[PDB]
Formats: sequence, structure tokens, C-alpha cells
Amino acid sequence: KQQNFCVVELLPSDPEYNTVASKFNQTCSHFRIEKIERIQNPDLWNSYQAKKKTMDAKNGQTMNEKQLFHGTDAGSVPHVNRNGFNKGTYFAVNANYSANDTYSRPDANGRKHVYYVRVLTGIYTHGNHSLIVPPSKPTDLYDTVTDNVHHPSLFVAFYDYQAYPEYLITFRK
Ligand SMILES: c1ccc(C(OC2CCN(CCCCNc3ccc4nncn4n3)CC2)c2ccccc2)cc1
Repeated sequence: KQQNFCVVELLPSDPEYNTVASKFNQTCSHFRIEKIERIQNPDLWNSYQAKKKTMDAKNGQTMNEKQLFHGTDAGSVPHVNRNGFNKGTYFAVNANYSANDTYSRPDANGRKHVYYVRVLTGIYTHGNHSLIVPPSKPTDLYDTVTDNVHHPSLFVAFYDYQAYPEYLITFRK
């Protein structure tokens, strides 16, 4: 219930850093990465995994999890580290979407912030612009919605503990 957390700066020489840096740079190589940290929130993680286990048991062969990007402002970083992303929350397939100044707002020092997030996209459908929760597939609903079902570029998650902000990327132009 507390959801306290630790923030650990990864070594650039760490394979985990390289993995995260590399996905970022598939579309954001022209930005400069200042650092990458891992967010360690035990409580938030178990709640996330609980829902994942529940989703795993219900969606058959579906690979319910994706690692997506989320741009946010500097000030929200503490709130997200603790509460995650609890009219849902939007995640990008490609980091250059999230890197836009509208989402990863540059702070007074010029730093921009993008989370590399584990998201339970689960089973999704095309999303219209007027959803508080996902529509019905009965009364059982989709897990997320997307701009395009075959070639997605963003997802929208609507429930608590459906995303974990595993890594934060601090970077600049
Ligand atoms: C007609 C139809 C729908 C509406 C509105 O519904 C949605 C439209 C704006 N959406 C925000 C999208 C921002 C992108 N979000 C990110 C944010 C970080 C980020 N990092 N990487 C990617 N992203 N995407 C959500 C709500 C509405 C709004 C308020 C009240 C009522 C209705 C209005 C008129």
C-alpha cells in the first residue's frame, strides 16, 4: 500500500542499459541520453504482476505485455515512480512519439524525460475518441485500445496496475 521505491542509475556499460538505450535509439539516436535509471517499487511490481498473472490465465496464446514509451514532465517523475500511471494513459510504440516536447516537456535545464514502460496491452481493438473504459468484446472488455490493430503506434490503458514504469530515460536535444 505504501509503494515506496528506489531509483538506481544504470551503468552505460551494463547490458540492461544498452538494451534500453538501443530501443530508444531505434528512433531517438539524434537525442543525447544523460542517464537511464531503473525504478524499483516492490509493491507496485507485485500488483502489476498480479494483474499480469490474471491476464496470462485468461488470454490464451496472447503475449499480453509490451514495452512501450511514455513522455512526461520533470515534475511528475516522483509521482509516477510511486503510483505508476494510476481517458486512460497513452503509451508509444516508438520513442520519437514520446520524445515530442508536448509529452516529454523540457524542464528549465533542458532535460526531457521518457519512461520505458512494461504495459499489459493484452487484447486490444481500434479506439475511438470517447472512452472512459474499453468497449465490450456479455460484459467483458478489451484490455487496451490502439490507433491501428494491425500496425499499432500507440496504446491506451485504462486500469490501475496495468503499467509499470520500469526505466526512466533522462535525455536532451
Ligand atoms: C472529442 C473527442 C475526445 C476528446 C477528449 O478525449 C481524449 C483526447 C485527448 N487525449 C489526450 C492525448 C494526449 C496524448 N497522450 C500522451 C502523453 C504522453 C505520451 N508519451 N508518449 C506518448 N504519449 N501520449 C485524451 C482524452 C476529451 C478530453 C477531455 C475531456 C473530454 C474529452 C475531446 C473532444
